[PDB]
Amino acid sequence: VSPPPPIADEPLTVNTGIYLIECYSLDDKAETFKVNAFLSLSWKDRRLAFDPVRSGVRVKTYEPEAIWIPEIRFVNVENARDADVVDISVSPDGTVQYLERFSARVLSPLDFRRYPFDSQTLHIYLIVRSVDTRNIVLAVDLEKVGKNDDVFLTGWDIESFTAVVKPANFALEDRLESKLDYQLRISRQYFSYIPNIILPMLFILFISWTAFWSTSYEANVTLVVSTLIAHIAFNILVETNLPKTPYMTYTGAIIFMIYLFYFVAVIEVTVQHYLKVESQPARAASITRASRIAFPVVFLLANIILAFLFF
Amino acid sequence: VSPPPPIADEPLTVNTGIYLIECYSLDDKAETFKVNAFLSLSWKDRRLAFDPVRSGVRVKTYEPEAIWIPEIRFVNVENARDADVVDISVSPDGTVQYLERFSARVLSPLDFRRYPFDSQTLHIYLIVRSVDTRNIVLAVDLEKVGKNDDVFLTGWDIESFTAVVKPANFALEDRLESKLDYQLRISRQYFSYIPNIILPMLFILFISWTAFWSTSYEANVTLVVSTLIAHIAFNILVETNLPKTPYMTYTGAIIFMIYLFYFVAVIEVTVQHYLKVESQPARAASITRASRIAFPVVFLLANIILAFLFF
Amino acid sequence: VSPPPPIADEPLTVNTGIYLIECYSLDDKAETFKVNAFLSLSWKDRRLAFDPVRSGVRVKTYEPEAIWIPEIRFVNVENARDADVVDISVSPDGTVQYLERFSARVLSPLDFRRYPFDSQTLHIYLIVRSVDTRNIVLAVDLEKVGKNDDVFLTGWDIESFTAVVKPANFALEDRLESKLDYQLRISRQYFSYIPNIILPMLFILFISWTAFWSTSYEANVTLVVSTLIAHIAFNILVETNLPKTPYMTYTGAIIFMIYLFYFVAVIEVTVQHYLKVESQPARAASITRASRIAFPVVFLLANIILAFLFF
Amino acid sequence: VSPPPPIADEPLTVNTGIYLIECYSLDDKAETFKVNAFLSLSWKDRRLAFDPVRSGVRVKTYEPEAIWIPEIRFVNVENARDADVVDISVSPDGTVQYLERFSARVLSPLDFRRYPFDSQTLHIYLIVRSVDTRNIVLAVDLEKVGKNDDVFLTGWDIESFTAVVKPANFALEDRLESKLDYQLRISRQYFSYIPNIILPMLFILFISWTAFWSTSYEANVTLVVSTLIAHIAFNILVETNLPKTPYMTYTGAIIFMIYLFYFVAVIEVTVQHYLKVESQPARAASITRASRIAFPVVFLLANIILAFLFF
Amino acid sequence: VSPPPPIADEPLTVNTGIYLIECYSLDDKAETFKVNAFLSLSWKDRRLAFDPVRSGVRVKTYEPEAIWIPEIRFVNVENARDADVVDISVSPDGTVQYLERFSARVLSPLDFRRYPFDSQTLHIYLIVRSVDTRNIVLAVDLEKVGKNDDVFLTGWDIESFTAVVKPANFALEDRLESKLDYQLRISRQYFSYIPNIILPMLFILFISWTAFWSTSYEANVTLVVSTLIAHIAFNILVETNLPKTPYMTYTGAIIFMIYLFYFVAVIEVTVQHYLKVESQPARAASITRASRIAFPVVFLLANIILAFLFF
Repeated sequence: VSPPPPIADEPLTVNTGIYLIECYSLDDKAETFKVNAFLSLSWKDRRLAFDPVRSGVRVKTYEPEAIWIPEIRFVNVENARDADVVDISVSPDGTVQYLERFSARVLSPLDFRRYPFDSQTLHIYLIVRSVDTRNIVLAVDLEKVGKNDDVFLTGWDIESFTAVVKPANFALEDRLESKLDYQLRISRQYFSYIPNIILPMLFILFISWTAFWSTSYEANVTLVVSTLIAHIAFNILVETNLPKTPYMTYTGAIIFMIYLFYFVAVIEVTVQHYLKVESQPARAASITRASRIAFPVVFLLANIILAFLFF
Repeated sequence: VSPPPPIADEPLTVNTGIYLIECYSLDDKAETFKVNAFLSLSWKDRRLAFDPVRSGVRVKTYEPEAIWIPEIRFVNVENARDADVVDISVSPDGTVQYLERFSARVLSPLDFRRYPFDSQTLHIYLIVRSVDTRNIVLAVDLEKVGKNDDVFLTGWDIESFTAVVKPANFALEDRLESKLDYQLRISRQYFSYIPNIILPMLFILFISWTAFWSTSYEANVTLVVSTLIAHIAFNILVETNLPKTPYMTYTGAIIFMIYLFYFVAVIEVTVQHYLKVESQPARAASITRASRIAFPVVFLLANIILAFLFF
Repeated sequence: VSPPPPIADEPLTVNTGIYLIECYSLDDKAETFKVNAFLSLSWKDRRLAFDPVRSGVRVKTYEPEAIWIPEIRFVNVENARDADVVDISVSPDGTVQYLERFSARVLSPLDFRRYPFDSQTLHIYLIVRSVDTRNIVLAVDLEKVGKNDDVFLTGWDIESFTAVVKPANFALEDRLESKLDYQLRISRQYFSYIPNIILPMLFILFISWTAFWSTSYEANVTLVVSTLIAHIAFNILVETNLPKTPYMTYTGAIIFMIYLFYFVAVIEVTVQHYLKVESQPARAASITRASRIAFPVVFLLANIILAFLFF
Repeated sequence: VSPPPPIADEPLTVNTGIYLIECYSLDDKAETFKVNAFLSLSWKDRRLAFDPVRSGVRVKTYEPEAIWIPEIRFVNVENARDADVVDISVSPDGTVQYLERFSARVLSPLDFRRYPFDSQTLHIYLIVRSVDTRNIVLAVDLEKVGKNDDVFLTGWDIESFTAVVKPANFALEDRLESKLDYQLRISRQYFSYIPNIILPMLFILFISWTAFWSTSYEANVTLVVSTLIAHIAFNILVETNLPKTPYMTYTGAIIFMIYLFYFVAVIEVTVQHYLKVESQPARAASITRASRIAFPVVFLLANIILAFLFF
Repeated sequence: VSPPPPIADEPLTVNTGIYLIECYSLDDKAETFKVNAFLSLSWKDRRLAFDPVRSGVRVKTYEPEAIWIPEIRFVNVENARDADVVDISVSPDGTVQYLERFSARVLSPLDFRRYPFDSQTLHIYLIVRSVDTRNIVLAVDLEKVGKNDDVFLTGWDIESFTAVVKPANFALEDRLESKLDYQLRISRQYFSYIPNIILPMLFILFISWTAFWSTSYEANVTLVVSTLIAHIAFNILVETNLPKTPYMTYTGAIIFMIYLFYFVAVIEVTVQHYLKVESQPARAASITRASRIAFPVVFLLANIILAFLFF
């Protein structure tokens, strides 16, 4: 019921820990992710200390209403964290060990520039409100911070679950207090995105490049334009995988460059035809012969420039 | 338990403030957006005033049930806001400082005409119901209205968070009262919409225009019609980004104009062929040669007209 | 707590009113729509009447549990409405003024035959269960039925919000009682549907009709078949706007007719080619020349027939 | 309160009835359907019998808590039904008449083989748990089973609402008891599925068959392959209507056969070309001339065979 | 009330059982599934034992509050299950028989590698928290574990509902306890996936292979490229069925191989044309003639390699 009284001006330290059981629903559209984990809280309350002789046992189990529990909340969540309390154990010195199982949709922005090689830092912000009697400060108990052997992260590599040990206070409210940040560093796995996205998109463009080894303007127009259609269609096919970003992404820049190369390939084919029809087939043949190397070289070069710009 | 009594006929002033922590799920289809913010309320209640010497402390903390709190509600929300109280502090003169954290889906119409340069005014309407003893009026505390330094609005520029200082009363109910409006002026960022939507859609049309530099009717039909298909496919590709509006938008007018240009390009190619087959190749060559300039010129001109009409 | 006793056998009249604040989620698939509105109830209870001098105030505010409130329910809703009470005010004569804010998904069938010119009648059925002590009858207070100046209905014209003043009793239950119907007559806005749906779909078909002014079978096959593809693609593009109806709609009949015209156009092109190859170019030329008028004429005629059949 | 005592060993008979008011959300994907209906329960309790002379009235109205009500539940629901009680009336002999309004998602498998002519049997399984004091058995009161005149079933014909009078006991639990089944036999309406799905899909294939009346290999390749594309596109267009079934459906078999016919048509066109180029234009002409009849004939036969196999 | 006291140090055994009534919402995207089942709990409480002679009846029915009930929770659920209790019966020896109906979204990872032949193990983890007075251990009662005769799993074969008899303790919390696992082994049905996905996808590729029996470079380019488009379109058509996996799946590898074969087929056609134009038609004819066998052989071989690698 009542908060524990402070022996001195020192604030009450609440040790926190999150044991990630499962992470489901990775909505790349809303930049939200659902989490199911264990939340552990540890704090010393002299009020519940006892002697083990007269009490008999070494541990005392209470119900959430029977004792005082700090109001711990999550900052970046869609709605209040659904709470299922598991156990409350008090040690002889009065140290309370709280454990609850929770599940909540977390708001965590994602940077899609480096996609599909991008690395992300998922954040889970813990916060506590200090009362008039008593101030409450949060701490991280590394022994209660962990991820299970059955942690499944399909498509990502879990780099580090290391929570922010020094989490700066958010000056939003009138009274500033330290909000314990939980940084989960992950890196995207890409073994599929090449054979499923990049490679076939390169194949269609290379097919368009066969117009440099032909003289029939009709066949060349069919090649370039029909391949352009195939490219659009393929983009429609993979649209789900690609991200709808208001900023420029690496992938998006490659796509744009491919569109430019289709335009230039059209220009080339048209010029070659015009020169042949205007009775100068020597120039037409020279341009086409040059394009056979120029296009792949310029493409590979611009890809190195792009890669350099983004990485 | 009871409303504060007025010393004179003057109404009770409730100072309001909203500190926007995070804005997620910006559904352009339903024209709704989810918000997570702090709501602060400030009002003077003489009933809770005290002397700080005999009471000892300078501030007095109460629970929501213990004291009277004005019934503040949001007008344009899908459903009732999340009700999580953070703190209630009473100063020696009796001034109550209320703070709560809420999360709610806000209903706010969006004008998509100027898209993708469109600017929007997001509205958050605050309202209070006046009691029999004393009427209650709302006010804006500019010191408690703010956005954090890390608030990032992906895809938008935040122009002004300036809430309506003079919010007209909504004559909806039987008793009219001032409803405090919160205008958030934002402007769309477009650094991506050109390379991802406009530019490739211009490329496909320009490809269709190469039929003016060819004489093979077969190749020209393939160029124009196949490019038309590529255009439809590309629209399907970007369909998600484009808005389903029941009124005419700037983008939609450009799209329609592109469809018209494909039709006219077909007409040209057909006429050229007919004149050649109908033994007048001088006219055919003159029309095609003219079209080489006419089409781009007329396009850029009509585009300037469109821009002028919408801006 | 207890129902007001009737002074005579007359039933208790509950005056109702619905103030539609916002209407979101217009599901064309389920024929359901979500509504957010104010519900006002007014009825006279002598038990709560008082004198304003000895009582001091002119209005008396109660809590929902403190007094009797009629059990008002909605018939055509997915589930029970959102129950958020706003205010309860009692006038000196005992007249109770109840106000609540609700949000619920309403079930209302939609007729898509006349689409996209279709007019609809949205229904909201109010119902009350009469108790043994005194029967309760519903009435409409036209002064409390209204829509705000900020009422947004994007794409529709609100014809009449006139609720059914004489709503017949539904003989479903064992005891029949009058259920207050709320008819919202609306008519679809089409300022976009011509330039966004009809016109480009007509353009593609007309492009297919250019095969009648050409003799090259290859170019004609490309024109007709490729335009047919463009037609399918365009339908996919506009798919969201068109309705998935199990009955035949006007738009759907037009679409089917367009498919038929593509088939016939194929037949024509094939016949013309066969006659030319089978050494009778006079007949081929006569058929093609006739088709140049026959196709548009028959189309416009059948279009007039369709319009007549549906309107 | 307590259950009514049996005069003899006979079980308590609870007469049931369901009045289907509206049926919304027909998810053919999840094979679930939402229902909103009235549930009526009737049973004789001597404990509540009275004389109408000393009591004055002929009917006695109670509240659900005041008297005993059997625990009736639904078997095939996603989650527990909506519980809104309408009326409880007791006759002088003690016969209780219970009426409640409910809304619940019913889980009911659908057989899509005969689609789009398929007939379905929707099931609603009622169940009651027998207590130690007296066993409870369910019965069907045909007078309380009905569907309103405003029952709307868009796209289906309601064959019979006849609930299972002899519903076999589910040996699921340890104690087997009869579970009252409610069979709703419906048949699909198809006046739209032919002009919207079948007919245009036949048109595209017939267009592919025009390659048998031409000798230009280029035009034939364009015809067959481009029509194949048009076929895929049309399937994408109607994809929503067609079902994603893990077993073989009639429609799915037709679709597969059409794909085979496109493959064979390709073979024919290629062979014809090869024979002509390999200086045997005689074989090519005989095969093509035969195919002109063979393809439609074989198609119609295989179509009758399919119909016979499925019906 | 209070937990039952142990006669000796042995822990309290709670026998569990889950009777799966219905399984809806099989989200292959989120790898979650919704379940509706009965949960039965059985445990002996000496405190409630009675003699059936003095009490009269053989069974005693209690309310959940009246007696002690173990706190059973699910590990891998989105949120706490729906809690609707059905019955609580106590036998004369004191053995309590608890039955509740629940509905909850279960988190279960799915392995899509072997798709569409893949087999899955759905997991439902039961857990109980031991109190200070007496430790509680869970057990599985197979007589209360079952699935109804009307259990519907459209598209899957239910192999075994056998729960983990020896479920290892999860060392997540501070105090390790055995968590009863419920393994539901299922295998995917594929009688449709061949005629609906594989077969037509093979048909289009085989159509591309007809370019090896033709010499017209124009027709071959049309064949290969247009079939490539048809392939992309078909993937778009079936996109819903295929899984968006971040790892390499068997199906995904087949798809990639098909894309490679389209690229190689393009190369072949181009080489053949180049050799013919460069005045060496003997080599061109030899390559084409070889490809006619090489392509199917290499395809079938690599397909056998893939099957072997995944199975």
